[PDB]
Amino acid sequence: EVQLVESGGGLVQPGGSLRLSCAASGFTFSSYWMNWVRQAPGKGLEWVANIKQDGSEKYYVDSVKGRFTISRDNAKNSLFLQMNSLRAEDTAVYYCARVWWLRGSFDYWGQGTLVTVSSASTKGPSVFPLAPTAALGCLVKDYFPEPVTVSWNALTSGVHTFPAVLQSSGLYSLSSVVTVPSSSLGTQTYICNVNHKPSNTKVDKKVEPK
Amino acid sequence: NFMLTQPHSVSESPGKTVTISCTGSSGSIASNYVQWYQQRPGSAPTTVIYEDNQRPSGVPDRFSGSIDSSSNSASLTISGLKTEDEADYYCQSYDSSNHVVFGGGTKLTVLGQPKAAPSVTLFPPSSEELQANKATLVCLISDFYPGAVTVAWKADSSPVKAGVETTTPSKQSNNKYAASSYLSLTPEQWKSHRSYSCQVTHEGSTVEKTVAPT
Repeated sequence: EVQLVESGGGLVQPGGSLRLSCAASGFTFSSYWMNWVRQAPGKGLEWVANIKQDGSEKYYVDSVKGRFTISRDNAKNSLFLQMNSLRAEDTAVYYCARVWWLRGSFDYWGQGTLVTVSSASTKGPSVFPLAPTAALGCLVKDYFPEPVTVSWNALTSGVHTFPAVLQSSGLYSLSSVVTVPSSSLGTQTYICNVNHKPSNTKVDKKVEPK
Repeated sequence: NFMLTQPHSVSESPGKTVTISCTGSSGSIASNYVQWYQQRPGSAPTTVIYEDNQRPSGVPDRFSGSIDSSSNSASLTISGLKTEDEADYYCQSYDSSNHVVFGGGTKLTVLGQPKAAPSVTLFPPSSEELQANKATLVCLISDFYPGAVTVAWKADSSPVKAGVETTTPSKQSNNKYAASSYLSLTPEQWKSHRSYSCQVTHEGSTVEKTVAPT
C-alpha cells in the first residue's frame, strides 16, 4: 500500500519552531510532487506548500512565505516542513499529501499530525464531581492540551462523555455523566477515572450526592 | 488571486439530490482542472471527483462533477442521497502562480431520522470547586435531531451575557447529537442570584432546566 506517515507535531509557544517529517512507503517517492496541507480544528483545508519530484522548485502559500521551508530526501523517502516564527494561526492538523501530477488530484493522504501554537502552557485539569433515575458526572476543567479519557469502571444505566470545549482562556473543559436509578445514590459508590497523559494527571473521584 | 467559494452548508432527505457549487473568483474556473474531496470527521480527505468530471474507481455515479463556464463555477451533484454521504466536501484547483487553491468547504447533512427534542441536564457548582474559589455551571444537551440548537443562560430570569462557553453539536454513537454549555462564575456571583437557567431551543421548541443556590 501507499502510506504517508507524518510525525514531529506538537505544542509550541508563539514564535517558536517545529519540524515535520513524512515517511513515504509503497511507491517511487522520487517520481511525484509532494504537498503539505493543513486544516485548523473545525475549519477548511488550506494548502501550505508543494515541492517538485526532485526538489527543483518549491511553492508556498503567502501566509507562510519566509517562515516555512519544504524539503525532501528522495533516497530516504522523506518529506519535511520546517516552520519558523510560528503563530497561533498556524495551529492545524498538517497533512502529508501526494498529488498525482502537477495539476492532478491529491490522491494519497496521511493521518496528519497536530501542530498547536498557543500561549497556554501544559496544565493538568481540575476534576470536580457533578453531584445529583438520576444523573451524575465529573467535570474536567482547565487542562491543556488534549486528550483526556474518562471511565467509570459501579454499573450504570448509561454513560456519555461529552466532547471538550475550548474556553476563551485557551484551555479546554470536558464533562461526562452516567445514568443511575434514583435510589442507588446513597447506596452505590460511583467513581470516574480521569486521565490527562500530557500532564501526567490521573485522578479518581467518588461522586456523592451533596 | 484565484479563489473558490462554496455554500457553508447543505441538507436534504435520503434519496434526493443536492448540488454544491464552487464559484471561482478573480480568475477562470475553466483554466485548470477541478477536484472534489469528501472528508469525514476524524478522517483524511478522499477524492470523489477529479479533472472536472472523472470518478475514481469505486465511487458511485450519484457523485457527478460539472463545469459552468458561464457563471465561472463548478458543481458536485449528489443524487440518491444516503446517510453515509454525510460529510464535508471541498473543491480545489490551481491559480496562475502554481498555487493550490482549496474551496471553503460545504457541510452536507442527510436528515434520516425523525425530529428529537433535546434532553437537558443542569448541574450547579460543586462544593469542592467553590472551595477552590471558582464556580462553573454545567449544562448538558443530548439526544436531539437534527443537530441545530441555540443555548441561552439566565440569572434570576435575566439573560446571561458573559462567561458562557458552548460546544458545537457533535453526533453521538446513536446518530443523535450532543452539546455542552458552561457558565463560569465567581463564588461571589454564584451566591448573588437566586436561580440560573439553561435554555435550549431546538426547532422553535425550548427545553430548560433551573438550578438554585442552596
